[PDB]
Amino acid sequence: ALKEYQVVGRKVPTEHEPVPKLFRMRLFAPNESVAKSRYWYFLKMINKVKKATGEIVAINEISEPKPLKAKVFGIWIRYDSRSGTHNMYKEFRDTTRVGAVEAMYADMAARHRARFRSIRILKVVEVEKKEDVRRNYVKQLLNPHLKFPLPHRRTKKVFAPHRPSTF
Amino acid sequence: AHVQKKNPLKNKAVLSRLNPYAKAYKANVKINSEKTPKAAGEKFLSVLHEN
Amino acid sequence: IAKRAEAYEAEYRAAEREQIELARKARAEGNYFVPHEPKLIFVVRIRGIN
Amino acid sequence: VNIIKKRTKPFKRHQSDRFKRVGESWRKPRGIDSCVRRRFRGTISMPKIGYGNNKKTRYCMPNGLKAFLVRNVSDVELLLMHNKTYAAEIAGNVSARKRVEIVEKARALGVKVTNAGAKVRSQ
Amino acid sequence: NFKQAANFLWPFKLSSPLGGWRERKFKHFIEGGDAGKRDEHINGLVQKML
Amino acid sequence: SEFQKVVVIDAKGHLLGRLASVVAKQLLGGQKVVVVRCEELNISGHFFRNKLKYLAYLRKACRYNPSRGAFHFRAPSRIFQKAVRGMLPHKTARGQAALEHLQAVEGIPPPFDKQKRVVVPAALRVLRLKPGRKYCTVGRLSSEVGWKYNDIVAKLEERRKVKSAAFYQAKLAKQKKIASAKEASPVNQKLSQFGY
Amino acid sequence: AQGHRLYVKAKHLSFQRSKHVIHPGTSIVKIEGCDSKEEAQFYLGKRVCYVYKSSKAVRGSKIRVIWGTIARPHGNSGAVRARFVHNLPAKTFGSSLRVMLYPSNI
Amino acid sequence: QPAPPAKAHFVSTENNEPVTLHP
RNA sequence: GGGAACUGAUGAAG
RNA sequence: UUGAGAAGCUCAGACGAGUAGGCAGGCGUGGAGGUUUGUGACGAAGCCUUGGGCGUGAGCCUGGGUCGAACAGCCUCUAGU
RNA sequence: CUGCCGAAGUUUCCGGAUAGCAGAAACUCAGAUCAGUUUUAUGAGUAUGUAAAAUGAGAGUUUCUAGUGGGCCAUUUUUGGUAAGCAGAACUGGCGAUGCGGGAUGAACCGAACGUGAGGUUAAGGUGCCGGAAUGUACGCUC
RNA sequence: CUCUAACCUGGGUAGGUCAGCAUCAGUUUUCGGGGGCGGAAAAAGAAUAAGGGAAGGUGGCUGUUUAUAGCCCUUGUUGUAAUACGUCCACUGGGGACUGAGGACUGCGGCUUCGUGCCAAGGAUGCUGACAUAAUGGU
Repeated sequence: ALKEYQVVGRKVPTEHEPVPKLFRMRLFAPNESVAKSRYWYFLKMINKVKKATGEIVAINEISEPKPLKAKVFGIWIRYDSRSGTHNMYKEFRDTTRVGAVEAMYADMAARHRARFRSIRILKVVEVEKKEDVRRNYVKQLLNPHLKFPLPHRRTKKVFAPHRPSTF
Repeated sequence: AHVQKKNPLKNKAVLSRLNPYAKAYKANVKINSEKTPKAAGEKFLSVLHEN
Repeated sequence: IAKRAEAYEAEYRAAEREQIELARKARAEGNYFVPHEPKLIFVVRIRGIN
Repeated sequence: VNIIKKRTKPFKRHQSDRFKRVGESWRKPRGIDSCVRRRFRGTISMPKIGYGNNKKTRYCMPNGLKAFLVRNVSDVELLLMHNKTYAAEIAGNVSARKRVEIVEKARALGVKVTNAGAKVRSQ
Repeated sequence: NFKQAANFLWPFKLSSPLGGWRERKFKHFIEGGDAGKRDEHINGLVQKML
Repeated sequence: SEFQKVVVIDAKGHLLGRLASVVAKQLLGGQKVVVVRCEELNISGHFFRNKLKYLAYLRKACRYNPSRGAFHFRAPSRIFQKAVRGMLPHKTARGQAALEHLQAVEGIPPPFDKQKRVVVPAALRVLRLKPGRKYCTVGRLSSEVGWKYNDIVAKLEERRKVKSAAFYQAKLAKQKKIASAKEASPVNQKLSQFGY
Repeated sequence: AQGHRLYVKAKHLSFQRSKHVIHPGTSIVKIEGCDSKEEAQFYLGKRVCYVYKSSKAVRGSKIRVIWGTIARPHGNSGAVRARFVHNLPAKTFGSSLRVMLYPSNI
Repeated sequence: QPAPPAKAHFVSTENNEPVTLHP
């Protein structure tokens, strides 16, 4: 599973710097020991505050306020390739930001075989307007007159007596 | 002496031999009631639901 | 021994009660709160002698 | 205490089943080329001190009484105070007359003679 | 006296964790597996061996 | 949930490598399996898919007394019997005793026409295969490699169906009498409250 | 013969084993109708047997029997792990057992 | 003798509001 | 244009 | 409470592959002194055994058959062990 | 026959040595006497060595005495190199003395170091059959 | 007189092996039950008052704003909410499995009932059943 964590932190204050700045991140992590490890990863590449200098101040979970409402998420990904160069924008349709990034990882694990550390997610925004959705298939599950038969049907205990209906 | 290693978690006699407090624990004290108040600041909820 | 135990048992709560309290203040205030750090650690081996 | 054995199959010197010159009494192999010495799995086992039996139920017959060679009529007399922990095994070369008098006296001492029936047909 | 008390107890010889470890054991805990710091999750590891 | 002393598995619509694995365990389980209509088994992949996978197996013979090489059997029954021969430890005493519990025949002989024909719901083609896929039929395949008995069995099986169809209407007309007699027994409708 | 059969039909499956090391002191038993390792907690403890028919007749009959009980569930498919007073012969793979319903707790 | 590690403390944010970054 | 038990003749037995 | 072969008895922990090598305790064979008020023509030693018993083991004790004059346990000495 | 301890396989000079590793006694000290270790401090141009904190553990002295100066690989620098390999110097380990689960069988790979057994739980690796264990659950791929 | 003792007369009474079942102790595994304590004092949600907005536009007339469907957003309220998740109970019902080493009392303890004694407390006892032209055990 996944659990989105709000993380903020700073460095140790010195006499030269009495008040360090505070930096907020909204990232995803299956537990909290990897959040406060990924947090020092992003902040080291951007703010150059090393792990031997900074400290962690607050970790909290962000449960989705409306998990019962369908939504569509536009997903900004910086992907670290074998050449280490990919900015990616991808849309997913589901209910929860926790659930989207799981599907984001899964698709990204198939077509582009991305690992854990090979991905640094950049920004996640609940895209709302229908004219901004830039994908054909996501658009088609959003027309009022949608319909389809069931796919992947299959309706122990081997040796069935009669033929399955499969209808 | 001490032929068997008795377990003071699963034996309820050696536990009282080692710990003379098992006659008063009250592990579950009702320190709250219906009147629990919400303590969620506005500026914390603003920095929570930011982005 | 129980007189020492009663002191200890109520103290474990009285330090667990305050980190319930001292976070209920800051989170309702907008303040932040680093905790009393781990000072004990417990190390369990994972690999053999080979 | 119920008697127990850590092993029941004796040890049998390696390849003492194939060759008739090599006897079945155990002899530890001496070559480091050996499969057995390095203790490869599948080969036969070895006598070690692990298979030592209980220090109280040792030397005991499956009944519980240890053995004792009585080779004359005053060797069963010592077993007068030890009739519930010793069985008077008669020695093999004792004549078939001196044997029939140990039995008639060991029976008075309540001592189990293990092979009292040899050479003794009763009428 | 924590030094004078940690030298009293023997090393805690534990069993293998009922339910197993994770999948592949000897990589760092923050990529799955279990090695290095576990923080509060060393709790739920001792509730398996013990 | 079957421990019959003998089971008959009608094989039309099944897959080869999945039925041969279901059967191979039930042979070692102690049952007595008969696989009828082995000729109408299916294999994933199009017609030429296994065709060169078996025309390759024909190119494989010994190079000493070539009447001692591999015996490439052409019957649809022995195609599947081969499939249950590598799945079993057929070099032990428990393999070659299991193989004589399996009787794999084509068509339906009369000793198994008049018995129940169970199917396996874990090996079927309409389940395990994506719709609109390429699949080949073994009995339609092995005919093109030498099994010269296609036109007879397709003729023979057609006669059995219409006879079995005639058997069915008499059986169907039988329970229509008891359909009336079931509700005609008045005790059914007021004492159906035991679920029945 | 339908006014009988106070047991449950089973089949001795195999010894306990790894790939190369087999452990004939504990068996594997597949009970009929037990298709989950949570539905096997009902047959834990029952006294199973293995009845067969020898040629030479002793004590006015020919049928002999090896008793034993059931100790553990085994896997995710409703098999169990039994234990017999005499270890079952290895030539009884795929035979039939009886799982007698006693000691019954239901 | 070792220099001890750090106990707890508040840190106010009235003059230092936590900014949100992106990787 | 290049590469490098085998076949006979009897034979018991479900 | 007797469990003093103080070379005995008893309590508790840890440990256990092993090459060259080092150390220790034992098993068995032929003769010698001492000992068993030692075994033996009612069958000694040997030998054979789909018999039983002990020891981790080298080995020992024994039932049955065979056989026909000698032989063993214990403490030491000795080696053509 | 069984049990206990148990190496080096490289030097340093000149086959002989010394040291080392393993050992036996005597005799030291319960201490800061140590430690294939980590801190903090001083310097030194993240690394370098030096001293007194953490952490563990009882350390030390000689005397007299066997075996041992083979190598096979794996580790990273590395200069000389080129069609292409490679050649060589140094570090670290394994194996030599080591059986066991996997890796289909294999010494150089993954786990793990061993008295005799019972019961549990795991590593590596696996759960369609051979083969003990999900034809499990989820999502995307492929003709 | 005491004692032992043959006979006649009477009553009660194994060790050997193998099966059970019970209350236990140790190790262990698998189902649950109850309640505290935590997070946005979980987020939801429901019910009920405001305001806002619109649609994948409903009734109405392609276009519109709850009507003859409703939807979303903000706040109030039912709230002094439930659940879930993470924990904790020296909280509790069961089910299976292997083990029974040791051998008067010494001790730590708890219940008592004030004499004590009892107890799941320094390692198992008890209640029965099969068997000697034998059930197990071997080779």
